[PDB]
Amino acid sequence: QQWSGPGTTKRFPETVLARCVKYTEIHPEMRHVDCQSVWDAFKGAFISKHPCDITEEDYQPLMKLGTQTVPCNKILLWSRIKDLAHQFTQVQRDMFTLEDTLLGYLADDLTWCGEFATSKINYQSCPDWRKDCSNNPVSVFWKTVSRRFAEAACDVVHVMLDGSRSKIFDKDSTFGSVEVHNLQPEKVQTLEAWVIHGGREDSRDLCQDPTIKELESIISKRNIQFSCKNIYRPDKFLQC
Amino acid sequence: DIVMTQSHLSMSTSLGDPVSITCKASQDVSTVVAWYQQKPGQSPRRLIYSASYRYIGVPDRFTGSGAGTDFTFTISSVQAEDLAVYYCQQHYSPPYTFGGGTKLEIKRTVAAPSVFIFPPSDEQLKSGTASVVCLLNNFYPREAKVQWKVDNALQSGNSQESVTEQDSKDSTYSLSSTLTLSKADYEKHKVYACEVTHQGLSSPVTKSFNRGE
Amino acid sequence: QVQLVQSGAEVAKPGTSVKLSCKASGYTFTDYWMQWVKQRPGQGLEWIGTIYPGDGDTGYAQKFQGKATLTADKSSKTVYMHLSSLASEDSAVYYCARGDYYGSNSLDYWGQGTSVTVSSASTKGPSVFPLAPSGTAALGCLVKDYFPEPVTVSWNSGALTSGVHTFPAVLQSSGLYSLSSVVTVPSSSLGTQTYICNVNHKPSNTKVDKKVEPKS
Repeated sequence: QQWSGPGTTKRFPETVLARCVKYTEIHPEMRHVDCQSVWDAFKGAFISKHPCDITEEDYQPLMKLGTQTVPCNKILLWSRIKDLAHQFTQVQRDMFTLEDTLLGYLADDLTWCGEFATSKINYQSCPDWRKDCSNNPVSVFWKTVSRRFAEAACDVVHVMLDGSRSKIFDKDSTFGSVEVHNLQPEKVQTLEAWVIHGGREDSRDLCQDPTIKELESIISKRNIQFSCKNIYRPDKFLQC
Repeated sequence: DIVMTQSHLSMSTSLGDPVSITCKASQDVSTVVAWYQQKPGQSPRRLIYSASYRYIGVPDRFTGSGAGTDFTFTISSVQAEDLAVYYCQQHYSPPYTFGGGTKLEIKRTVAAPSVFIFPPSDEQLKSGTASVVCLLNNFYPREAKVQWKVDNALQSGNSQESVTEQDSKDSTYSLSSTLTLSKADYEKHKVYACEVTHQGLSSPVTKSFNRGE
Repeated sequence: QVQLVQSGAEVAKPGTSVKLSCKASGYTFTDYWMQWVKQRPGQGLEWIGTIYPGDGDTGYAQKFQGKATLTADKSSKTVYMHLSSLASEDSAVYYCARGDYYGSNSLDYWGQGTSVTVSSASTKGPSVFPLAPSGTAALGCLVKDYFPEPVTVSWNSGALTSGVHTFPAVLQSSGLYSLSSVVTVPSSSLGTQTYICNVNHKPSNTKVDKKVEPKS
């Protein structure tokens, strides 16, 4: 009944609907999208459901909506470095993170859950993915939507990683547990990691970190090449 | 349903020349139009989608353009492997309707057909039927008129035509026109003639025979 | 490697039903719309309808509503298309194709197609008749009244191919098919060259070799 994580974002229904309306306004090729149907499918995935019993099947009525064009070679994957990834695509408008697609744009920076017996949106608390349960509305949404975006990637797949982290590449992150395993070797030639020196000055070649060599090994067994670049100065990287 | 109209059913081109195929939508389909190529006995293949996008590895000689209700597909330099049927499609709103297709064929010098007529065999007549075959061999262009005449009278509704695909080596076509009759209907007339009209012929060519000789 | 593998050719009597299958591999089956397309012999493509296997939602063009029913089996990663109350106009090749979610539902991968023939006709091997030659001569074989398609024809067990034209089959008013295969040869060669057309009709296990001679 009570959960360890923050509750549903305030005015979540209006936010999801406005975002859909705004996204289909900016992208005229998407004006065929019924935003009422989008909100109804999103709402239907988690309302009246126990927020630790959520499955990929619950999101399929939403997953089918929002078809759009994202060139396979213009995908940008990221892990634990959300701000820099989104600033990059705001500059290089041809490239997309998942949160630049309709489904990702709807849910970016939001939290949501319901209660089993009632039609109420639980605004008090929502399950913490590490403390309460992994099969919660927010975690299941991202894991389900991400897999298809990773399956789409081709040629050189770029991933931005946070080099200031204890684990630059985390095997148990959405990228590490979902996206990496859905990259298709028949279509993907190389996975290129961009290790961001976000925080403190670190003159080290972070492309030699054990977690990077671990990522190289996982991607190698799936018959894909690996490339790594250090982004020593991220603030100057955006201007370049 | 949105209607997609490709106004040219066929286009003649030369290797290395550019070609453009147009498509018109009956309602606004924004920029959400695809182009598919299909060869005989094969499934269609997507070349362009969302009006101008081209998947990695699809040759850059294929381009698409357009928005709203008018779309164009262009091959900048026709290659031998590009002779096929091209279909536009709108993938904006279901049903995701297709245009009627445009066949792209190769131009060559005019070649009059060689015309041959074959009476029914005695083996066929013993079985109860009679087929009279008129063959137009190795001609160009594909357009040809074949008229059957029996005991002076022009025939209609009792013949069927079949045409080969353009020959990859000499760029010609061949065609059969078969007059199909019961043995009783065949045996009530004497003169069987096939009259052929074609660009390569100054006047129609008639090939005929008298039944039984 | 994405692949869509369709079930084999079908032959059906009028008023009956048929269920066609499309097995998907190499991608997450539930996450993409599967669409179906009809192509009547010698005609263009026609969009039939679609299913989203993740939730089973479907939609059909008006022409096919009440004719086509799509279902999906998530365990076997197979989409099925059921066609009811079959008529001659339903004879066609039916393709399944995947909608590219990040390609605005354009059709990126296609199955190889399933031929459906609807007819009151029963399996029958062809009768093969010579088209006798009478400085270029033409000769051939008329391959008549067979069902269903296809028939294959070679000349001299495949040794003769130069100047050979095998025409596409024509559907007869009987529901049977017919075609001719012809060859142009030097007229001076007729007394010293043997010409045999080899016809194979796998559906009836009929194989015929016909020697084509000048008529006496």
